[PDB]
Amino acid sequence: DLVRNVVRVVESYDIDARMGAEAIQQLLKELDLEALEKELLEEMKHPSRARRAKARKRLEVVRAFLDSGNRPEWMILEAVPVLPPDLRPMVQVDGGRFATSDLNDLYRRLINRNNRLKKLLAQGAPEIIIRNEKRMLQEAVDALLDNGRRGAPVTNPGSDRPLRSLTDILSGKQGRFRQNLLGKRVDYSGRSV
Amino acid sequence: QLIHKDTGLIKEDEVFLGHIPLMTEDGSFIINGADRVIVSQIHRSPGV
Amino acid sequence: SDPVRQYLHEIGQVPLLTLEEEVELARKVEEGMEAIKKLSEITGLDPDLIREVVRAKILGSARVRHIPGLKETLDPKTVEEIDQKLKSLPKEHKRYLHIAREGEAARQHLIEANLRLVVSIAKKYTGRGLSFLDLIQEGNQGLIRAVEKFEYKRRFKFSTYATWWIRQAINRAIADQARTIRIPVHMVETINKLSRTARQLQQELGREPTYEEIAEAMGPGWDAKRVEETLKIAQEPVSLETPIGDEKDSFYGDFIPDEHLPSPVDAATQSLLSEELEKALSKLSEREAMVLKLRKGLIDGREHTLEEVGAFFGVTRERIRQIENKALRKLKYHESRTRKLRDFLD
Amino acid sequence: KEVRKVRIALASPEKIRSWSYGEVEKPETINYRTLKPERDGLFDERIFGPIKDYECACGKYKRQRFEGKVCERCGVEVTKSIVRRYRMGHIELATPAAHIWFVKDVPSKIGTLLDLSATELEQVLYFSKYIVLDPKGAILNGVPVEKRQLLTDEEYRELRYGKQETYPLPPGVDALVKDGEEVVKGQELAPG
Amino acid sequence: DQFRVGLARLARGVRERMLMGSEDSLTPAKLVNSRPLEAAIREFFSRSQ
Amino acid sequence: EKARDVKDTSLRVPPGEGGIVVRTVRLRRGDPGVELKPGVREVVRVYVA
Amino acid sequence: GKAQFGGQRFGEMEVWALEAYGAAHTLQEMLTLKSDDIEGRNAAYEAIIKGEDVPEPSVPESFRVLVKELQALALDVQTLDEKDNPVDIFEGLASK
RNA sequence: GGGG
DNA sequence: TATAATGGGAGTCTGATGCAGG
DNA sequence: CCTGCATCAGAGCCCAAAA
Ligand SMILES: Nc1nc2c(ncn2[C@@H]2O[C@H](COP(=O)(O)OP(=O)(O)OP(=O)(O)O)[C@@H](O)[C@H]2O)c(=O)[nH]1
Ligand SMILES: [Zn+2]
Repeated sequence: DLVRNVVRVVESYDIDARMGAEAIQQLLKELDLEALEKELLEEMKHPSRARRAKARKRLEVVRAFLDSGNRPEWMILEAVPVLPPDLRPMVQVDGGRFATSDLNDLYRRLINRNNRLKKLLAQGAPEIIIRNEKRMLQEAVDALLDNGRRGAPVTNPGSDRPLRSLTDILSGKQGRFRQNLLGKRVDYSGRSV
Repeated sequence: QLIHKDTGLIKEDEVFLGHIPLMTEDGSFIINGADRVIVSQIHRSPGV
Repeated sequence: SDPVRQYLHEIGQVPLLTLEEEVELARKVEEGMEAIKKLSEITGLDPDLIREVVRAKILGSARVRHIPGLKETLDPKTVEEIDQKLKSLPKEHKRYLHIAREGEAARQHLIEANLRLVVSIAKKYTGRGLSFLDLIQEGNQGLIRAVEKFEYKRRFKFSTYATWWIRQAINRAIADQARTIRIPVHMVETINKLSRTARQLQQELGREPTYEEIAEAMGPGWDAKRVEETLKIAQEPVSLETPIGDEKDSFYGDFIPDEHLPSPVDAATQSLLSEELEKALSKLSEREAMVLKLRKGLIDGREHTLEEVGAFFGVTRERIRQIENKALRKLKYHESRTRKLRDFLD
Repeated sequence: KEVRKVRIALASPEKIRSWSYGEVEKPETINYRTLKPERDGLFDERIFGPIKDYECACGKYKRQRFEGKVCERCGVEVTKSIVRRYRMGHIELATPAAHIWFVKDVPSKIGTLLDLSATELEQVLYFSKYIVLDPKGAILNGVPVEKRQLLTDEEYRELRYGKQETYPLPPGVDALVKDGEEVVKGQELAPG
Repeated sequence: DQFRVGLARLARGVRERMLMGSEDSLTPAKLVNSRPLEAAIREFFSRSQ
Repeated sequence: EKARDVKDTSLRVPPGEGGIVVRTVRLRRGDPGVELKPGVREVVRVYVA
Repeated sequence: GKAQFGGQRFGEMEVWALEAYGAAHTLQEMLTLKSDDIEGRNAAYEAIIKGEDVPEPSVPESFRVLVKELQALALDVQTLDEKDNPVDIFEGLASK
């Protein structure tokens, strides 16, 4: 206070508390999987049946990562992959019109929000604004990977049709497996009455 | 007719809302050159 | 669980400013900017670098990153080094450090207290191709611009100035991000003009206008041809996944052939063409085939015209044009017998 | 060699970057006039490969005698255009994001490892509640804050920024206390 | 039913235009944009099931 | 023979179809009463019985 | 479809028919040379018009699409040999 | 909506 | 770039499994 | 401990499929 000539100290702590996948990536990094196996094995020696049951389910995930060599923090994305363009084409149809894959609109949403987030950070926006931007980014990643899974399905404007995400492409009757992989259209074939 | 709830002003005009498709004599429609039919829909009647 | 509802609850946790409170925060931000300018002179630093260093300590350790334009990676080492030079100043110089810090603090509060204004402007701009929250975030971007440019001395309330910058930001956002094929902001303005114009024209005429009727209404420079070309440019692409039919089991992309990759017939043809072409330049002579083959290239495309041809064929320079003709001439005679190459003309 | 096996495993952010041929920096797709791809956008040839077989973008190097050259002017590799089906790009996120399969596929894989319920993992991931990495001796409502505790926003502000309140004084009424004065809860500041 | 939807959408345009641009120099012809109504009717006939 | 500037895109007859040409309608841009979708110079229709 | 000059759909149940008969090379033709195996189908046509027998098929292109789509989901799909070494089904085109 |  | 403007609008039936509750 | 109770992921093939 340069007017009152006093240094105020407002009671509060240097506490580290976070939100979002950034917080979680740290807690996943701060896992020593060897130790948690040890802990869960000691707990596996215990009555009430329920204690042994839950330590098993947990121990199966721990053991899964241990045998495989996968780090738990990989379940959190830093770099998001981009599928090659010929697999999400922008093609000129007969009429000179353009027809394009839904993945392009889902990627565009993601890229905009990421760019806006980079800009809001450099300009030192308040925590309320950076928080809103960060959660929208999660929702944009969520729609890209499995749309409709959590929350409202992302739609093109003025259409009720949910956009077709990576998960929808892989799975279902129309999915990659049951349409183009276990069966195909073929050459040297014909049909008649 | 436009009325101003604040003032008293009244301006009135006939505005163009676009076109509405007409039904032919036999009960069909012409939509972009192709003849079309609107099928009736059965459903639960409102009420209690 | 509802992202809009959640955000509405968070803004409602910052109380709105009193006329006094509004003027107080605005005042502190301006004085702080002046303080940073002065701190630059005294210290021999960069006003922006100082500002990011001052700003870093107010928000805390949470946000530390390289800032585009700053000369230093803005990591804890550099902000401690530079902050220690600022706190090593004499009392009369060091007073400006305290001013800058308090300027940044008030800026944060000023921004946060005006967030509800952005919502009330953005809600009116829905339906133009950006989601409500996308409009809020772009609207918030303008509000940040407005806080930095506000001059409190003019005695205007903050809401008046902010609204211009917020409206400006949303409208730029809609013009930049709404289209799969991005369009220059000025060109989008022209397209929207044609829309309004035609919409008036249709309201007086009771029917759709021609290209010519719109070209007249648009004034000089416009003919019917230019109105059409503009509309062609304004066409938005359509989804490959658009359903065809009431059964949910048909996509538009499935009716689209792949025109890029050669078909089996064509690929077969290209192999067969190369095989007849080499098996044809050798049935005259390999060497007169060697001179001609260099002048075009099988898988390379080596056609110049006169210079480059100076080097290794085997002869000097005008001569290669002549053996090009006898190679081409013997080929021409040799062609009438082995007329198998006629059919490759399609 | 012959394919005898197929393994599937998690991809590190390093490995995701090990695949990538470039970062897609812009939501742009293709240029509205030329119809060619926008530089650094989703279709950029500098990242994913040439549109035409053995031919670069600007057309300095147009045939297969060069395979592997990267044009100095426009930056595009000379190879088969088929590679636009194969080569991956990437987007570098400013803040990390959770992969929804490992969150919302029940019972959550992330949730089970960290001993976090379904409700809790939602609240941290979607910015409804804090989770504490280092209390630094904080204490709230008489009990010490322990690591991995969930705090609401109000709870966090009291810990992080301190607790305060502002009381309006009816216009013209003068306060019963002086500036700087220590005050107990319940003490009377003004007539109302 | 589709007509009623299209009419209500046009009303959104009316109420929003009765706030922006001067609370006086507006007639009914400038206040009404018929695009929502035309699309709803065209939407029903060209694409309803 | 110079490689021509244009290629043959002619409309033909699908496998298994065909008949007698009973009518032709040709619609260009710049003819009374007709304006096609943007970019389209002319539309030709052939009715085969 | 007939209007596109399409091929017939040989679906899940049709594959089962070929499987129960144990006709593996007939089935493999349906899955590769007669559909999306690009190197194979180009090569197979060239063989029939030259009087040679059709070549043994190569990797079907719709599997490569499947691999890349799982990579877009941040999953590492690796084809391995008997020695547990990676096998490259893109023939060097996607690696730097 | 239509064929087996 | 300057009257002031400060919290949104909207839609069946089956069986299996992992969860807060008398 | 056990039981209501929700949230989720399933629901036949091929052809026209008239956009
Ligand atoms: N799975 C399936 N089969 C169909 C469908 N529509 C027609 N069919 C065929 O229709 C056939 C019916 O044959 P029917 O004429 O009724 O044979 P049936 O038992 O001899 O009866 P009758 O001729 O009257 O004596 C079956 O063989 C089916 O395969 C369909 O939608 N799905
Ligand atoms: Zn080049």
